[PDB]
Amino acid sequence: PVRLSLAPIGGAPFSLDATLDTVGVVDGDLLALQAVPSGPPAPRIVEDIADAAVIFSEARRRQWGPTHIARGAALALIGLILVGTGLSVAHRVITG
Amino acid sequence: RADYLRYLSVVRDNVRAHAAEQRAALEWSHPEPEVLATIPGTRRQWERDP
Amino acid sequence: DRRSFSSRTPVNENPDGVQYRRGFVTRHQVSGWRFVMRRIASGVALHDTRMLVDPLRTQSRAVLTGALILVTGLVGCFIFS
Amino acid sequence: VTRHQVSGWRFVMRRIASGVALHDTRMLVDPLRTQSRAVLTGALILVTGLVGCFIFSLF
Repeated sequence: PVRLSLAPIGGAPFSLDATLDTVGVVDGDLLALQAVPSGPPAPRIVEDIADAAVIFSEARRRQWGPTHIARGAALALIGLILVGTGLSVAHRVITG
Repeated sequence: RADYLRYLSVVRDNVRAHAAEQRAALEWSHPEPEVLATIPGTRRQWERDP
Repeated sequence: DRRSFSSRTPVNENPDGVQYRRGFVTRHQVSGWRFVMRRIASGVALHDTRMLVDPLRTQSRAVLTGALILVTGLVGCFIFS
Repeated sequence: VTRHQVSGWRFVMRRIASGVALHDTRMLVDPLRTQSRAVLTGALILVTGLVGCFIFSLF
């Protein structure tokens, strides 16, 4: 149960009162059939300040997970090679 | 204390569910005064009975 | 009396009813594990598990007491110097 | 101010802390507290052996 309207691709829906002239349609543009924008997002409300920390913090993608470790190892390695090389050459150019 | 609050927290997230029901119902049968344009044509227009 | 509140836990029936993933051994869990492994380990040496008197843990705590009195005397004569 | 009034306070201002670092308010077991008393007691062992050695020169 929703309401629809017209909008140019890349812009916001057009008002239901304006005309296709005063809203600036050129003869041959490609309009899309999107919905009337929105309503309120209906804000939640939690009174216990304790759970006000666990609830409003999930929206982060925080989980440690066995993929923050994948990026972990490789990033450690590329550092090891680089300073592994530079040490020896510094052991090679300033001394011999 | 850690045993009560931990009990109210499971009841505060249980009584907050009931609300999202009424607000689902009351909104199901009184949409904003623009949705009612698409009500007449469709198959649910004069649904209400006495 | 003092009107105590016995620990309770209902359901959730919503969105925040399966999001926690917090692994933390509580005191009860470590007690339960100790007890289970001392009722199995007393089921393959005593061949009965009514658990009325456990002598295995008695032996182990005896050797532990030996160790502790050892270290106590060690330092109590380390203070001697 | 009774103790119940203060025994309460330090408990809520710990339930908050567990809130923002552990992301669960069950408070069944809290390492943060251990983190506190551990580093705390290593101060006491100092202050006592401090006293026990100051008195050691008092023979």
